[PDB]
Amino acid sequence: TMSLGVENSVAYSNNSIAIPTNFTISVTTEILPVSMTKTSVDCTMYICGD
Amino acid sequence: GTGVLTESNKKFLPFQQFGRDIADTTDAVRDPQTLEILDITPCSFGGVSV
Ligand SMILES: *[C@@H]1O[C@H](CO)[C@@H](O[C@@H]2O[C@H](CO)[C@@H](O)[C@H](O)[C@H]2NC(C)=O)[C@H](O)[C@H]1NC(C)=O
Ligand SMILES: *[C@@H]1O[C@H](CO)[C@@H](O)[C@H](O)[C@H]1NC(C)=O
Repeated sequence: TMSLGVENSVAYSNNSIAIPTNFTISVTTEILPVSMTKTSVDCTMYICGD
Repeated sequence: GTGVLTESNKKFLPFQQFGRDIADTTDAVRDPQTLEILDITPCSFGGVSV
């Protein structure tokens, strides 16, 4: 039975805030289709070839 | 069938008599008189546009 991840509560309070001290520039890749093959069919030739 | 017959370099086995591509369409044939393999290319076709 899958975990869904590692459980990690947060030390929440009404008066305790966490500020980051150091930062990382990361690079990620996102990929998307833009078009497809421009297929074409001669119905006449296909159905009744000669 | 119909097409253009051309010389080929495909080494058909002695018992082999036909060639087919992924489409199972005839690819090449061996002359019954000369044990030579000839490729079949469908005749040039397409569509005329203006
Ligand atoms: C911020 O973080 C980066 C990396 O997380 C720190 O850069 C490293 O600094 C250590 C010094 O302890 C070097 O040994 C490493 O070679 C550094 N790596 C890179 C990729 O730069 C940087 O010093 C941190 N800065 C602060 C102010 O915390
Ligand atoms: C029969 O085929 C062979 C193979 O090409 C050829 O050499 C022979 O000449 C053919 N027969 C005749 C009578 O030509």
